[PDB]
This record gives sequence, C-alpha cells and structure tokens, in this order.
Amino acid sequence: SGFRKMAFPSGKVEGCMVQVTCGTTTLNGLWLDDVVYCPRHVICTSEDMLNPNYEDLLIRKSNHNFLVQAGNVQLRVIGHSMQNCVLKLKVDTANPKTPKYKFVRIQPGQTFSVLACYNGSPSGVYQCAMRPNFTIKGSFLNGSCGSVGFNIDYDCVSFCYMHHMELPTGVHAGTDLEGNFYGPFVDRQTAQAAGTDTTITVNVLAWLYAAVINGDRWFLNRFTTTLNDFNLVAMKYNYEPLTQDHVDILGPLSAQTGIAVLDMCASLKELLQNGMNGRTILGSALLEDEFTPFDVVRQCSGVT
Amino acid sequence: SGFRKMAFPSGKVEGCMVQVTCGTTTLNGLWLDDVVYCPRHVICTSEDMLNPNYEDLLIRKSNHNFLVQAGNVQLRVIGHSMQNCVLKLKVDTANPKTPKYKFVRIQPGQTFSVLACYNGSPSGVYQCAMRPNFTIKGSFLNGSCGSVGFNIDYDCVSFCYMHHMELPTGVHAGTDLEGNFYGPFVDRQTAQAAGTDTTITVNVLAWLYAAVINGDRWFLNRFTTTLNDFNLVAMKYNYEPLTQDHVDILGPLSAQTGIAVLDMCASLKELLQNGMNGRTILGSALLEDEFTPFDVVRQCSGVT
Ligand SMILES: c1ccc(SCCN2CCOCC2)cc1
Ligand SMILES: c1ccc(SCCN2CCOCC2)cc1
Repeated sequence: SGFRKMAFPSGKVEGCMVQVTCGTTTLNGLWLDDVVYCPRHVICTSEDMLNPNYEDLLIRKSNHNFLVQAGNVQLRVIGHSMQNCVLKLKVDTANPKTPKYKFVRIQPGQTFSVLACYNGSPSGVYQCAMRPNFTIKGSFLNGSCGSVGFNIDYDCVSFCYMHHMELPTGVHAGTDLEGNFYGPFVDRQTAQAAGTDTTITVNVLAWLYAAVINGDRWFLNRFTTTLNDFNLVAMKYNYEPLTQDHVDILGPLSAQTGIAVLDMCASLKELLQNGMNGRTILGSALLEDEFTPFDVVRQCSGVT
Repeated sequence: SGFRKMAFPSGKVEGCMVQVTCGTTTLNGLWLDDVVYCPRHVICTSEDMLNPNYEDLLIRKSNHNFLVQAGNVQLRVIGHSMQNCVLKLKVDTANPKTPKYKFVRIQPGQTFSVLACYNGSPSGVYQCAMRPNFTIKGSFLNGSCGSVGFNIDYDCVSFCYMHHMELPTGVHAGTDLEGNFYGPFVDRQTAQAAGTDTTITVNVLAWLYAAVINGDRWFLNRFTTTLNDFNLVAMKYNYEPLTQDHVDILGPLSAQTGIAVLDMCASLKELLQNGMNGRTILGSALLEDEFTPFDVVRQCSGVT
C-alpha cells in the first residue's frame, strides 16, 4: 500500500549522459549509439541568445569545436548536423551503455521522468507532466540544458523531452528528440508567455482511483453526473474537458474499484465546488494531476 | 528555477538488486561485494509470520535453500548468517557493479531515496523521510521487501533503509543495513501501532527558504519570534521542537535569503495559526516537511 510520485529508475539514462562544450557554453548531451544529441543553443554566446541565426552561427563551427566528454574521457566528433532545435554530433565510438530506445513525442497530460544533469553528471530524478500549455514545471539551474525526459517499457527507454529553456515565469520549455519544441516556444531570449495552465482532469480522476485503492475514501459521495454536466464544471474550474477516450482509459480503474467513471466525476465535481475543507487525499491538500491512468495501474500492480 | 521532490539517480543501486527466494517466499536482496543482504523473514511461511522464532526457523535452512538470482544468472551461496533482522548470504562472486558504499543509521527527519523493486527488478524511485515516529510513508506492494533507501555523496552510496513490513495503518517499517529496526517495530505480524506523526519543523523551514529562493514569497510576514515562543506554537500543532542545532543548520539558507531563521519561524507560526487561505507554496497546499536543509542547498546549487 501507499502511493508516491515515482520516477522510473534512471540507470539506463545515466549511462547516456555526456558533457557538450562549444566555446564557453557547457551543457548536457544524450549519447545513443554513435550520436550525441544536445540543444543547438550550445553554439550561442548569452549575447547570441537575444536573436540567434542558428544556420549562420553554425557555419562558424567545425566538428573539433564541439567538445564531448563521457565521464573523464573525450569523444571524437566526426560529423555534426542541426535537426530543428537539436544538434546531432556523430562520434567515432558507439555508446557501449546504449539501452534499447525510441524517440516519442508525447501529448499534454502525459507524465515522464527527468534526469536533471549538470556537466554531463546526474544530480537527481523527478516525475512531471507535459502541461496542457506545453510547459513543464521542473527543477533546472544553469547548465541543466540537454537533461532529458523519458518513460521506460520493461527494457526500452522512450525519450520524449530535452530541456532547452526557462520562461521569465520560471516554467520550462523543451523539445522532443527530433528538436521540435513542445508548444509555440522558440530557443530565443524573448518575451514568451505560457497559456492557461489547466488541470489534467483524466489524471486527477486516476489519482482519486489510486486514493480509493489505498483506502483514502472520505470524498466518495452519493452522486453521479454526465460527461456534458461534468464538463460545464470542468470549464468553470480551468480543468481540461473529459472525453469518452479518457472515460475508456479509466475503465480498468473503474472495474478494480467498482466506482463508475461518471460517479468519480461527480465526486470530483463536489471537491471542486466544496473544496477539501482542510482534509487531505493521499497526503495532498490539492487535487494531483501528474499521475496518468497508466501510472496508477503500474504503481498499484508493481510493474518492473 | 523550480523546486521538485527529487530522488538520487538510482543507477548505482539498480546494479545491486537481486532476487532472493527461500522455499515459496521471493523478495529483494542487496548485493555488495560478495554478500547479499535481505530481510530475515524470507525464511517465513505467511503462517510462520504470526510468531516466528527466527533462530529455530534458520536451523532448518542450508546455503542451497537460498536461491539468489542477479538478472537471469544464479549466484552460488557459500555461507549465511543472521545479523539482527537481516540475513547476510555470502556468495562466491563479488558484485562487479558494487559502488563505493557505507551503511548509515539515519535520524528521524532525514530524507532518502527508495528504489522500489519486485523480484530483484527496479520498478521506481521516490524520495521520503524517516518520520519522527520511525515509520516511512512509502509505496510498497507484496514482493517489495528488501527494497532499499539510500543517499549519495558524489560516488559513495550511503544505504540507510531496507524495507521489511507494512503496519495495519499502511505505513512502512524497516531496518538499517545491520538489521536494526527503526523505532520499536518487530518483523512479526502483530498489532504494532505507530506513535504521533509530528511534522519535521526544520524541514518545513528549509522548504519555506526554497520557496523564497524560487520567488514564492506571499507568506513572508512583518513578525519575528523566539525559539521558546515558536516551540509553544509547534507543540500545539504537532510540530517537532526546533533546537539551536536546527537554527545553525538553516544558517546558509538564512544567509542566502537574508531572512533570519527566527523571522522565518514567525512566518511559519502565522501559516500554522491562519492556514494557507486557499493559496499554495511551491505547488503545495500544505507545508512540506520531506526536504532537509541539505536537500534544499543541494537542489538550489545543482550538486551532482
Ligand atoms: C519524436 C521524436 C522521434 C520520433 S520517430 C518518428 C519521426 N520521424 C522519423 C524520422 O524522420 C523524422 C520523423 C517521433 C517523435
Ligand atoms: C547502520 C549500519 C551500519 C553502520 S557501520 C557502524 C556499525 N558498526 C560497525 C560494525 O559492527 C557493528 C557496528 C552504522 C549504521
């Protein structure tokens, strides 16, 4: 029993982290096979970052300008290319610790683990969610760029995020591993404001199911609702609309607990309208939205 | 910027996890050098667990009754001994992935990472604290016993916890790596009730400092207090007494922020007396106590 905000074990990703230096900028890269992936802004001076022309800055860079260090050993760069907002540095050595892997682009509401790194060395691992406004709420200091977000399926690491920047509001923006930003963000030091940070409703419902499975049940009420009625309440409270696809994904948790999805929606509706009245659910005084239905099943069933 | 509940990177510990089976009981062991450490209740039938005599049960066990599997490869057991509530299985092979390590016994209020494992395979990593009642609030299903808690200092893993049992209240109890339980708990299926789960005051103050460093400052007030006055409030709210040792440990955070420790105590006093009034601090609607002063400095400074 118990329910914790749990990250994937980080060892497979730890084995992939390297330091990339270009001139005076050092950040992190991801070494998979004979390619090192890193944010393209590694080529920028803090001056360049106000309005960088990346193609023009890169003309001034040779293979030997990218210094790649894996532990205390230098890798030989034998090619480089820019794919969207990432650089791919071809090295002469395949990473011997390369796990089975994929590159995936996640949808808002999806959770993943971040291995926060500095100078190619891991500092910590935490769980977070792609917010509906395509930001994440991370913990990143200068030097953390190129840190990655991932999910694991048994022995296959799916990489979904590489860290690139902090908005003036202290929320985080980044790319998939093909270098495409999540949301409308660009790798430039400009005014970039995030949109509404709505609550990920299907994840709150998943976590309420986790609560019931773990014996936190005070919030279960006598009511039900409809998807349309619930959705009127969701819109009022800046919650994401609930779809039938979300209802279907919650089916296994509904089945385990015997609480119909729409009844749990009616419990959620009362919590929104009434507040928690100083009570907690799974040690939280707010409704947690960074567990997916898949996360709750995985944790509640003990998948390795 | 940002502040996350962050676990240590788990790779060094992942390399140490093995499956231990005795008869029909499978749980996790920790393989360091040529010794595998696991809970002694691996020798018990669910029947034995009501009133086990471990010395008598162990007489019936030979080296060949302990099946130790590291990945898909069997280890040869060449000796076994019982140290308090752990078994030490001597194997014929030193773990080649043995990190630099220590065994430490932590104090209540200290935080550590747990690598939750099943059948010797890692499922997840999370951060938690030794509660003042010597329980922890984990996420452990059947088969998770022998999962370990640890801290890392650069390249040295300090192991502080091995998981042994769940109390009837769904909180967790375990040992240090010499097999001594934290608190008064025993490895028997009996009535064992936990004492008061007080709040770890020095950790709340550390997290309020983290909040100020990260720009969450609404709760800063115009007041100060004394250690005696604060402590009268702490006792009323089931907070641990604050000592001058705690004040001294908060000194670096006081210095960074320019907020005297006793002024932050006065802010905490007002939050206790007034509540949060529907506001949040670092995305929490309650006062978080599972970050130590050392954790806040580590995260806020980017140690690897
Ligand atoms: C993010 C990162 C990688 C992928 S793999 C599919 C992408 N393709 C395949 C390779 O050419 C470019 C487009 C998906 C999402
Ligand atoms: C917990 C686990 C191990 C230690 S090392 C010091 C313990 N000693 C040394 C070995 O003999 C038994 C006593 C400390 C706390």
